[PDB]
Amino acid sequence: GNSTITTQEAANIIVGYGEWPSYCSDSDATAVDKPTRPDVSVNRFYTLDTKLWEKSSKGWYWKFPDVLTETGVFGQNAQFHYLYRSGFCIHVQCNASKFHQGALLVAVLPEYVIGTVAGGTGTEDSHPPYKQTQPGADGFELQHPYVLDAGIPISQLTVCPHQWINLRTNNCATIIVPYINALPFDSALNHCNFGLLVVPISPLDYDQGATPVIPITITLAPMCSEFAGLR
Amino acid sequence: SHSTAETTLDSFFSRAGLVGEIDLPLEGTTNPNGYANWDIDITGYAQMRRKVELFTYMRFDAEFTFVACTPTGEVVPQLLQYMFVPPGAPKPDSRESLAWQTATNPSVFVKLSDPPAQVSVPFMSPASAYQWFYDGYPTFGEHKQEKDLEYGACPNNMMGTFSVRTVGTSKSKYPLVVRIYMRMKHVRAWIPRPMRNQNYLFKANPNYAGNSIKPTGASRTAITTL
Amino acid sequence: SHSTAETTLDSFFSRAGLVGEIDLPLEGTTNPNGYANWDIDITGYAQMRRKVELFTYMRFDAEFTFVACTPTGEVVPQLLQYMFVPPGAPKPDSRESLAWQTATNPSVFVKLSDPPAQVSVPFMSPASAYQWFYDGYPTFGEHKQEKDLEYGACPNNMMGTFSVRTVGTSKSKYPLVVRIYMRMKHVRAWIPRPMRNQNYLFKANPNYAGNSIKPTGASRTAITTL
Amino acid sequence: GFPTELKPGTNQFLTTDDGVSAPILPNFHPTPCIHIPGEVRNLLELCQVETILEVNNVPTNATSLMERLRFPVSAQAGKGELCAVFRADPGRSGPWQSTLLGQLCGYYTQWSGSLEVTFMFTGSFMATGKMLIAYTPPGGPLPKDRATAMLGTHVIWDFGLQSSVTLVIPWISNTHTTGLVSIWYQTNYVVPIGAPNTAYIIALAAAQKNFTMQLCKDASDILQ
Amino acid sequence: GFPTELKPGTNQFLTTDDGVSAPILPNFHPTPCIHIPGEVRNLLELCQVETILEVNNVPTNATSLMERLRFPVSAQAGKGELCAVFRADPGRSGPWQSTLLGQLCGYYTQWSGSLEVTFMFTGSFMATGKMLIAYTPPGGPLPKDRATAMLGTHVIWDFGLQSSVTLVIPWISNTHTTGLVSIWYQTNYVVPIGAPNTAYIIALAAAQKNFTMQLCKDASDILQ
Amino acid sequence: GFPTELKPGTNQFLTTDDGVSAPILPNFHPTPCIHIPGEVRNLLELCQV
Repeated sequence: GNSTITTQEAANIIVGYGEWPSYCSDSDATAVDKPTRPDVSVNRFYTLDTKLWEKSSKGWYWKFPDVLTETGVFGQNAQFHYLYRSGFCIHVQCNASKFHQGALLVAVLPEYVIGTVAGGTGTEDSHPPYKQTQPGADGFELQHPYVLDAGIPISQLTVCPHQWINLRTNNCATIIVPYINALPFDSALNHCNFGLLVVPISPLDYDQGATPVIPITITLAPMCSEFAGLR
Repeated sequence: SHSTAETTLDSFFSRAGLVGEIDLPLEGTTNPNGYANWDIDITGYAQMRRKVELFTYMRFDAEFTFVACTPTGEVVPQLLQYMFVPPGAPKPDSRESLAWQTATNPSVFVKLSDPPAQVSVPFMSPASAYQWFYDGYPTFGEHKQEKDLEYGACPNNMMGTFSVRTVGTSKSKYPLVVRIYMRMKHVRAWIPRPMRNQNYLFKANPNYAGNSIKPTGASRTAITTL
Repeated sequence: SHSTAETTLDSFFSRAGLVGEIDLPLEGTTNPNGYANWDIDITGYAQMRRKVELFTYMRFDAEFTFVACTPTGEVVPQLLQYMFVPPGAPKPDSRESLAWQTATNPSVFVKLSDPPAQVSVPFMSPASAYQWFYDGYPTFGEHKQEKDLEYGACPNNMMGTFSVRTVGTSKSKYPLVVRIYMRMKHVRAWIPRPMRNQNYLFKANPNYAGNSIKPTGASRTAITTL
Repeated sequence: GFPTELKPGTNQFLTTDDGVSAPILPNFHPTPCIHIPGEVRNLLELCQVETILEVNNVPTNATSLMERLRFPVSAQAGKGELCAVFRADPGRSGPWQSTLLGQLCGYYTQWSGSLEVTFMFTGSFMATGKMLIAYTPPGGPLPKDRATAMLGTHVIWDFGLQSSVTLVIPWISNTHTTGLVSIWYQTNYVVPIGAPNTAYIIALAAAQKNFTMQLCKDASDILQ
Repeated sequence: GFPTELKPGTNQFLTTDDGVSAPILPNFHPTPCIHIPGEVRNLLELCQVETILEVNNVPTNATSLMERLRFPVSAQAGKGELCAVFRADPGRSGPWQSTLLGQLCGYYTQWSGSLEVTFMFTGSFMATGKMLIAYTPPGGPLPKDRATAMLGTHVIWDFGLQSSVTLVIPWISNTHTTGLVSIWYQTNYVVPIGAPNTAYIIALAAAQKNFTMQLCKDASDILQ
Repeated sequence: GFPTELKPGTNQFLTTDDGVSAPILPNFHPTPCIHIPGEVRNLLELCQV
């Protein structure tokens, strides 16, 4: 932690599936060459940026590991390498006044295959563009929310790892995610192992105050990174 | 106390359902050549896609049973051939193709008078588990405009193909139809997902009619009424 | 770790293949008399010869299965007879020959309505193992003219002959076709050889089209190109 | 050379017989199963996870279908006004249909167990006020008024201390009425200057471990 | 007098069922198995023996198909010139198709393991010169130049001490880009008077004991 | 109530199958075997004379 800004650690932490991120044992790891374990330098706290939550906003989502593929050392240690393995430590920070109100659903969905509109009747055998499916650092904004833009009801999303952020109680979500995939090692650029999901369920509101836009800061840092093929 | 056996995955999945109907007429456009190649999918039995998509990763064996008859349900003295084409192996192009004789493709020879052929198909993926969802691209390169139809398709969940014959050489003397039934065995599932809530539009792609969005469940006139 | 079971010989050879097609029509020149003699070879199933010539010396039992039907795939109430004529034993010359009754050669009586006949044949060579290569001559003498055709032929690899009948006395009432299927069992191989790279020209003779020589594999335009 | 008699039922093929069958590929050893997190072994694990309960039902807003997840509770109310009311049977339509529980039940016929619904108040930190949650068991109608809801099983919920209260529903079987959860205004909805006069409540519901489903059935969703 | 029920699958004959069957000749006792040298019991024993790797491909000259077994390395080169390059997948066409491994793999569908490629220099005793062999794993093209070949796993091969160098390929799977072995001129090809300006290298390949093949398939060679 | 599957080769009758068969005359006890000189047990005994 290069700048641990104490938020006084609490039981907001949520182990993925009761499974703490761990280096793949080489008995588990189908490989005989020495796997690159890249110290602390890449374990630094990457803070994407801040998104402005406003009452018309519907939600945002990121794609791991597509979020960091072009952002610093980790990105460089992924694009260069051929096989990749890691977990993550998601710290979604939402700092707002005590007079504001709203409720966010920070959630993690493995294999977030996005479905987009095929036509108001279904006119197209279409498929979502490189931007939408891999928005990366800036992130992408949901268009249809009740359906998770994938024919999937958000009403049951909480079956996935999730942490609530009620503005009257808490300002911080903390999800740690272990590597979850059929293969032990996959590509970094092509298979977005999972997607970060943060959707305002109970909408923001206010009598006209002095601030109409609540910030959402996302800090995150890899847990048990692991790389294989070189260039 | 009670019993929690009936809420298990095997209790939830292990039933042979109709997954394939193959028409083998003597005249018509549906199947002129006299053979059919049936790519295996756990659809067909339509209500399986929603069930099976409750989870992200799954694992199972498969037991296929072949009930054959005429459209009248008559059993007739015909000697059929069901040939299983494993992944990677070449599928038959025509009735006289050498694929029928390539004995790397198991093939079952049953008479229609005989009871339904039964046979089991093991787990086929190179991966540790099938994926019903592959959030990304299966190739290892490229970035251009229409690479999109490839998006979300994992070929490794290919279990193979069943090919049905008459057999040759001359065409049948009977109108035939074979029913394909699939049952799951030894099921292990993993990452659970919220269940499909909108009408399906395609296969291997969860797109949806954007303008015709139905709510997940039924609705009522007011919050304080029953 | 993984599994090395499918790279075993039994895993590599033990699959029943098509080795013989015998047409028994009521009209034609193909088989007029009404009986057929099928000399056993591990050929027929073409893709076997390259496999089996991976080794010099081999040893196995063989399980033969007989699928019989009409060209229409119709099963008809015919009682055919499959008779096994061991090496050295005299083969049938005509349908009424006493060979069909000489019960020193085993014979199978099946109805076509009955499921395919099955039976196993043990290792038949006088030698301790089969040879696919006999760099020399089997007789003990002579050197003149065309003894040349005899070079490279091992008589000891004779497993016998299968003869199919109707049965007699009168000719069949149905057009018949019998399919013979062969599977190896208890396989032991020995001296390993480089695998065939040229098209076969004959049986029991590894000659090759000398002017039409193919390279072992595909090629590219240059050494430094992809 | 072994006397057998074929019993009635030979040659039959029924869709649910669990027997063995010839294997297409002996000698074929499938790719081994590596460990993957979050393996489920029984559906009851899912019926036990809290999920969003669409108590508010308004389809007209295809534009705004997200409204179905939330209560409106505002200062424009008054004591004892009925905020919301829903049934305590999941297999039936329809507020429970939004739940993972309700739709799992859609794949089953009979069930029995106890359920619990966790309510979360999502208003500002400064808003306070007491609300009465009352459960009314199968048989016997909705309470006449808040006072008559008191006598039955209930919970006095305040925003002062508890932003999130959770209600245990004692028992629900499916021997076929429903039971009845009702949310009431115990007090006014109190708010200071500059604070919203309107807030929203999210209901999360689930079954606990004594829940069992009993007979398998199949649902309604199109393919192609 | 023994209750049996025929279950579906009776009377069927599938080409790969491993069952027993009546023996045509009981009482017949085969010629006994005497000992014969070099019995193999598994094909993996063969995939582990080094075989000649046809890297050089020129079929049109059917007269001179023998040239396909050898590298050309001559004084007409220069620093950093690319000598040769081939792919690191044996099951695929085609330089590996010359190997016993590559064509055994042709009888199979999926496989996984590590490979090793042994290079042997067949030049004069007096010839010297350094050569750079570089492996470039799947994804990412062959390096633009020798400097960019260094950064990846590579081997500086000299003719001074080692006439025979061997490269280990860490891992190659068959999840159906390939990987890439590239041979470079680290230095010029040094030779005194009366020595050939041109020499040849033979590439021999094989798999090590961690190699496994997985699914049986059949190939392409006609008969008659 | 005992799952059996008929394998290929049923109903076939091959002239040298070494099996058993129902006995036409159970209860019939054959005339006993008295000792008789010069019993052969193998034809090789003859190849030796």
